Amino acid sequence: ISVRGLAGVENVTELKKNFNRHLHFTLVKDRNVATPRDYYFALAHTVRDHLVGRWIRTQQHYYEKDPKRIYYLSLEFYMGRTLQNTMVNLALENACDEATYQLGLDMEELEEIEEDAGLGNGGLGRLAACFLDSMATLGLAAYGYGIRYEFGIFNQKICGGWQMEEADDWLRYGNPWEKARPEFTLPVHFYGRVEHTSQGAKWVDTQVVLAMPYDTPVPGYRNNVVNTMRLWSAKAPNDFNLKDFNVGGYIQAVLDRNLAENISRVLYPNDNFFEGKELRLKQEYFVVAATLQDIIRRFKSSKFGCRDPVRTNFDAFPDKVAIQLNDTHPSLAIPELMRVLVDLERLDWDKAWEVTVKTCAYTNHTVIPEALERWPVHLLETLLPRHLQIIYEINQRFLNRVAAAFPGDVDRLRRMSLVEEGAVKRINMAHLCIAGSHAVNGVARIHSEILKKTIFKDFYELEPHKFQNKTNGITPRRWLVLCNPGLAEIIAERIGEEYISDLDQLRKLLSYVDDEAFIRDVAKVKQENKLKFAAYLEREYKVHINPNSLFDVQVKRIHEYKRQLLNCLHVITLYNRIKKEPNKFVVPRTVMIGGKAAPGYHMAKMIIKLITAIGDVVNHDPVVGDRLRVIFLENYRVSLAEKVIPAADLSEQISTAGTEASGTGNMKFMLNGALTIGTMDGANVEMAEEAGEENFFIFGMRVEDVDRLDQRGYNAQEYYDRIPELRQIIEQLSSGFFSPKQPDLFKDIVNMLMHHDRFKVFADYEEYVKCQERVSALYKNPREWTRMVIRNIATSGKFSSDRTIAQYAREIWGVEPSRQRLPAPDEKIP
Amino acid sequence: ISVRGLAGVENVTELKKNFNRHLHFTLVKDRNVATPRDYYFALAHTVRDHLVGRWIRTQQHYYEKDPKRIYYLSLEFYMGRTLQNTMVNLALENACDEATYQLGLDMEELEEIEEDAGLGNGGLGRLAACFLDSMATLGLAAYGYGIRYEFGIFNQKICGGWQMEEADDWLRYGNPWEKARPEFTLPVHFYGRVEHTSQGAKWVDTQVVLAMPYDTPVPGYRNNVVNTMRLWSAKAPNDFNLKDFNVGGYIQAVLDRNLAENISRVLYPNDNFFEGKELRLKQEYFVVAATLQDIIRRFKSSKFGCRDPVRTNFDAFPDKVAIQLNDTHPSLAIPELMRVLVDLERLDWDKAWEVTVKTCAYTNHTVIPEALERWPVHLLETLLPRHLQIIYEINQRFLNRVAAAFPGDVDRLRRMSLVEEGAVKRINMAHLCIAGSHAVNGVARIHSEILKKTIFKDFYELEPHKFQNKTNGITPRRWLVLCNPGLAEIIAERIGEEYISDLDQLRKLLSYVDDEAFIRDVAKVKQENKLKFAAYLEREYKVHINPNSLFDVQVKRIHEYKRQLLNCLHVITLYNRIKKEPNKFVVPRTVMIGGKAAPGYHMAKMIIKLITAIGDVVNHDPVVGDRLRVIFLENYRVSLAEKVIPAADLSEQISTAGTEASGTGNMKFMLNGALTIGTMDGANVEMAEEAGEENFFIFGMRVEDVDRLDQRGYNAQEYYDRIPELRQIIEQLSSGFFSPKQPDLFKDIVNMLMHHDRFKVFADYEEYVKCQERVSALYKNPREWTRMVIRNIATSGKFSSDRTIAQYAREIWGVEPSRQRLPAPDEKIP
Ligand SMILES: O=c1[nH]cnc2c1ncn2[C@@H]1O[C@H](COP(=O)(O)O)[C@@H](O)[C@H]1O
Ligand SMILES: O=c1[nH]cnc2c1ncn2[C@@H]1O[C@H](COP(=O)(O)O)[C@@H](O)[C@H]1O
Ligand SMILES: NN1C(=O)N[C@@]2(O[C@H](CO)[C@@H](O)[C@H](O)[C@H]2O)C1=O
Ligand SMILES: NN1C(=O)N[C@@]2(O[C@H](CO)[C@@H](O)[C@H](O)[C@H]2O)C1=O
Ligand SMILES: *Cc1c(COP(=O)(O)O)cnc(C)c1O
Ligand SMILES: *Cc1c(COP(=O)(O)O)cnc(C)c1O
Repeated sequence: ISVRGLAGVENVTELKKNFNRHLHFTLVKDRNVATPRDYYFALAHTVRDHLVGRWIRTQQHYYEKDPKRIYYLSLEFYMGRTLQNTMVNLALENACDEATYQLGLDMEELEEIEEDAGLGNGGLGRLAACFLDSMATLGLAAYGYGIRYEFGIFNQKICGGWQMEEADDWLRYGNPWEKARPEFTLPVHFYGRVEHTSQGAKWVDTQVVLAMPYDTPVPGYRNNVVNTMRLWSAKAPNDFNLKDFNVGGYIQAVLDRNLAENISRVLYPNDNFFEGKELRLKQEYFVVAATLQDIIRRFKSSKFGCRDPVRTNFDAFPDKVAIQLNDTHPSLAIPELMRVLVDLERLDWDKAWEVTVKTCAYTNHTVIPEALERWPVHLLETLLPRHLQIIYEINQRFLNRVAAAFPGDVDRLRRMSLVEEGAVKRINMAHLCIAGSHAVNGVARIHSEILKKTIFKDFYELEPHKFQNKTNGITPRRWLVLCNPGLAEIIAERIGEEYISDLDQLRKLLSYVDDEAFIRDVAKVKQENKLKFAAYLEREYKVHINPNSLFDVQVKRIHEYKRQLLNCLHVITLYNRIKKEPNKFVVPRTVMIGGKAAPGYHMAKMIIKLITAIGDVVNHDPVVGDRLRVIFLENYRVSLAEKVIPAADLSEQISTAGTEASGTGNMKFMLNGALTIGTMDGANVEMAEEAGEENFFIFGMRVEDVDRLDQRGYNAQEYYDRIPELRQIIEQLSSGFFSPKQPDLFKDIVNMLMHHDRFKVFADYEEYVKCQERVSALYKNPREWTRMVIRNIATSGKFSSDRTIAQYAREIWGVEPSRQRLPAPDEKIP
Repeated sequence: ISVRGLAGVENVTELKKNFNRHLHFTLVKDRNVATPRDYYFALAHTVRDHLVGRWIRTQQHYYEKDPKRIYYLSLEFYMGRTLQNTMVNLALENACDEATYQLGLDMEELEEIEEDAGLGNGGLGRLAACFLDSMATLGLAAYGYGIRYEFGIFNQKICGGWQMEEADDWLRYGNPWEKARPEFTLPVHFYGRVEHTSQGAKWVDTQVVLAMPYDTPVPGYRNNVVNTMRLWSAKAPNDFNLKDFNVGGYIQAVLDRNLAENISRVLYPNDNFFEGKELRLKQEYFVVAATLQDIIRRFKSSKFGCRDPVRTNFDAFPDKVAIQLNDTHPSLAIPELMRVLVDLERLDWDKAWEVTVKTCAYTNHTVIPEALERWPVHLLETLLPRHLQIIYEINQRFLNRVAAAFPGDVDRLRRMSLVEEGAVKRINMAHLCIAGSHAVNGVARIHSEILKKTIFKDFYELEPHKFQNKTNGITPRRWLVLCNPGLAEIIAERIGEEYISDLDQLRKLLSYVDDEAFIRDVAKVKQENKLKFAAYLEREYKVHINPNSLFDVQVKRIHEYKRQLLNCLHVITLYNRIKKEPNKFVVPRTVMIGGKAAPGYHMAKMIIKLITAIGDVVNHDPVVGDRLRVIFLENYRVSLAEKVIPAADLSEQISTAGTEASGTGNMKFMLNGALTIGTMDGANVEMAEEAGEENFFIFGMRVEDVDRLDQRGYNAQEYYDRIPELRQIIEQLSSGFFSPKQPDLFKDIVNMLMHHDRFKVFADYEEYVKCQERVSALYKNPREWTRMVIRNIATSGKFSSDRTIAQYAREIWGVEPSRQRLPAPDEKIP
């Protein structure tokens, strides 16, 4: 059937009876009233049974051996569905497929019923998920720590061409994967004041919110390791949230508990944008405070909570603990670790600071200013008074370091301060992370260099040793074996299965680049993938596409820096050229644009409307026929990505050079047989470098050119003046060609494009359509297109998150990865 | 060990491995980290497994045979713990005891970990629970329908002698008994307006709240019948509760969902008191609207949703459906049933009314005016506009009936109206229930007569056939076999086990009233019970009592009509007599008073303070010694009741004649070997009548005497003037003898007692202490006390809820009870 494992005789039988046990005993249903949703749950529970045994021994193991623990703190974990992924990592896919078949059910139909765990916005959240899978696969004692939002990223609905947001109640029917651990509930403080008494400061008169943990299993790939993702939920204490007496109302007091519990209710839908709301800051301290107590507790036990030197010496803390800050979101972990060590454990400042710097590491994910976290001091002052005091003291000491290193450099001092003066004083979270971490890293080679040369130049001059790079990657498991079994099988037919956990081995496919059967096969799976997606489209969304055309897709969050608008300009150009010479042949294309816009991002929502507006015109023009279709992919999410990416021919990664930190979608397309058209931005550079620029479609300004243009001054009118085709499009938008009933509908886009384009869309227009002509030319030659595809796939190995994690492990965390199978799952009950 | 069933070889082994399966697979724990709470859950899950098989076949059975269905609507279901009860009804107690013993665990210790399902206030809620158990035991196709509050009756804490209320988060660790059924979620409407168009009225522009059902199993006693209790939970729709666009905030919209979900958040803590809050009215319509849709759906399928006459003829509705209104709380079911039949199904008014009256029945539980539900019209007008219109039309037609029957009786017309004019117009819910039901019943013979003679006299003259009586009862399972296995065993040793489901057989114990061994045994179990309670007391609450003294207990909600104050007056009298003649012998007593006061009931909370104040003085007076102890039983609830009642010698049922509708605690004490001192009120009359007045300690005014006194006018000063002992107590309270630091602390009590005592406490004082002397005299003669006890126990059979339900079944619902074992639980998987 494929190498989705063995469909053993004893195990298919075993699976079937357990499926039935659960349908009866767990779901309390009988075959005569069971619906597909019930069947999905029976299976889910049956599969989950197979990893509890391993989950328990993995955790017990780490307790016995006591290795250095890795704590990945992130406010986002974009997990997606977990049924198939679990089957894949446990080699259970074919057995389950067989068994459910024998029970007369279609497994694929059941898999479609599982709701996505959308606890993320985009790249940042998905990176965390990929990392977790890799850390488990490489046998690291790692823990993912985050917030269990009851409402994840909103589900997007297109009404009249506009995006409509609606609550993502992903828990409505329950989550069979999580395990509530109310017994490990912890208290988290807010507000209050600071008392300075005799021997130390005291954080007093605080409001208490309880953090209840929920553990979800993270299985490694076929190695019997099952790590843990611990998500915190906010709960109100039953005392003060009722007991602070003297009139108000008993009923009202009980209803008001949903005020402390609102902390974990919803994820902020902002991608690469900072909103200084109090609720967000509360979420940030909440995850940090709860997690740290859990970390220290585990450390207090270790082998120190037995003997060792005997005296809670936190000197070995950094040798046993490593906490990674996914962006500045969990940045309060720094002053919080200090508060506990100094205020509660009573360590002197300097010893505490040494420990803190040695255990914390920070990862930066963007250079755009509006995404930078700068919290107003009056907010921290009210909500976390002691932390503010600690931050000021950290700043005081750090700046003294600077003064000593650069005597008399008074501007450098203000530039480097963690405290920003002006309208309202703010705390630069990024500056805090750099000062309190022993390593700072970018997510792509160019991004990392940009940090050193630009944004964090002064900090680099101060401590050059802190700055590193760790190019992002994706998991070959979910992003290849899971979503594209067809491609995985044909690769395995030639080079084996060891590449799934050693992606570099894909290089061996280079020697099949002239193999006639392989070229035919690679081309076949892609055709099968396109046919399946074209079908899904009519199934779930309804109104035809042509599977023979080139599948041109751009799927990622809607942003001005991602330039979906530049993609739009090209689409309209194709249309206009067709309308000019109707009877001239052109390579057919289905351009699919999908992504979500943050609710308050007006421009982004305007762009979504533009895309659907273009499709209204283009898709109903008889002269165009089936040569050009414009489709907006609704509710883009992880599960939808697993469907489009394997069916894509052209991947669009056209951000303005220097704005996309790394990107990861690009890597997903490369490993799945799509050719890439893009700019020398983020990881695109390393991808072209790995596959050879001849096998990549690069165009546009490089970072240097962008800067040259900024010195000069960017004037879009120039481009409008010298390119008639560009002029024609802008006047089409301006006159209502794309919006008849509301002719001035797109005035904001045009106005922006002509007067305040921060991402110089026009500057890359000419070179973009010129480059687009080149890919069309090559698509006309199936054999050569596929051969270039094989050059990309065969060379994408470097982009596996296993590589990324192994680097973090060795160069930052100080631990050694291991592909050693944990001693089976085997029963056991001590 | 006792007749807690057989501890079979095959089943103890089976139990043990399933206990282990769950500890591993369900709880995801290993013996080395498992806590008593984990062990409790493993067991709970193991026991729950045994009744799913029966639950499924019972429900399937009713679907096949299609009998008349009974729907018990109540806003309260005081269930208590459910582990032991389930073991008892499934004959699993000894097997579980053995198995857990073999696993090295104490079952009793684990049972103490289960949280009480406190979804009730007192008697009314507990009656519903007892009824459910009886309906399942008598093989009736009955369904309990209510609200799944996430916060039940508050947990009571005594701080400085005052009651402190704190949220009862009973779901904190989860509920292993319930089964969420998100797939049967239903929509419920609120607000909106009424459109009168061509062919009918339309309820339009409403706010939608979703009702998600949770089913809990209700096993009959050893008959394999497992009925269902369906509790509704409020959920916000994800559309409008987000989709009603045009600025407000996406985050805020999501946080505001906890506005529609507040409907099922907390139970109103009022016992016998009406609070006209909007949230309450919403809860009332919520449970009614959701339930009715469920009822009709089931009816539409029946055997009509196949064939029968073919044409949705609702003429057979009353033959297939019976809905019982537990008090007026679910009274909206009447106009709601009309709204659906008329507005949606399009039946003419008269046919709809005939159906409605024929399927609904109402049970009244109190005669005090302040407990009567009178909803302001402006509230119904805004929240349920169409229902108000229906109520007015029902009133219009009903009053025309009256006018026709009593021509010219203009005062009768206003008196009987469902609409009350005055300050603000109100709707008399009780009047609505009588008009729209074919049966109205009281809960005790005297209470029922009072309804006919007083409160509902006019309605009785109009339709005498509607009025009936159904004396309350309690379940011998939880209230005898479960809480008092020792007594149950010795009874079973002489007369067998058939009495558990046929309590009348207890009469056979009359012939052992002179049996020397039996008297010794009855006396022994009571001594063992007192020793165990005396121990629990020091265990969980701490500060000694004497097990040899007479256990004088009064446990019920704190009310002015229950007269805990009269009990107080007696206690103080005993104290004063001891202080007057210290070296004179008196029968030792431990008087235990326990109960909760509604949060806003100032007087009730003042009484709690008085009780603890008396104990402070009495319990620390050296001259008193161990002759007199005053203890306030904290957090009285079902589980606590199962502990005190079996250990009680004297039961206090001293409400003012004519105020306690029936009472059920009194019955609990009678069947557990306690002697009763009380007034001729509620069921006390039928109890004395059943056991013989010679075996009861009756005192005080009868209903007649109370009325005579009211004609005359009640003047408490008279009693104060003629009784020196009474005078001495009032002046002790007035001068601060019981409250040194705050001498005027109890001025409200004294003031009330002397000038506004609605329950004439002083009037029954003399006859009360005189009667108390008589019980002390009899306690001095152990042999005769026990013999009188045997006379009570042997004669309590009439007070089993099996009798009550059989009467409802035959005289109101029109169904026949059956003690037929359902065809085993046996596997099966169709
Ligand atoms: O005190 C202990 N005795 C034995 N095993 C322990 C103890 N503490 C932790 N463990 C084991 O280590 C696992 C790790 O628990 P953690 O504290 O959540 O990391 C637990 O599930 C147990 O298997
Ligand atoms: O359409 C049907 N076919 C077969 N069995 C049914 C059907 N509807 C209800 N049942 C059975 O009747 C039980 C009663 O379901 P209820 O509607 O919740 O009362 C179900 O759990 C099934 O066993
Ligand atoms: N939202 N979001 C960011 O703020 N930064 C991002 O992080 C990911 C993961 O490192 C990078 O690949 C993206 O280029 C970057 O934009 C991202 O996706
Ligand atoms: N709260 N509450 C009432 O409002 N009425 C009550 O109902 C129960 C059950 O019928 C009766 O036994 C009580 O006497 C009556 O007070 C009761 O306990
Ligand atoms: C991989 C992924 C992303 C990141 O895409 P980029 O193109 O790097 O912005 C965003 N959303 C989803 C659902 C993803 O799978
Ligand atoms: C039986 C019961 C009641 C009813 O007691 P009465 O004396 O009839 O008021 C109240 N509370 C609990 C916990 C009960 O078990």
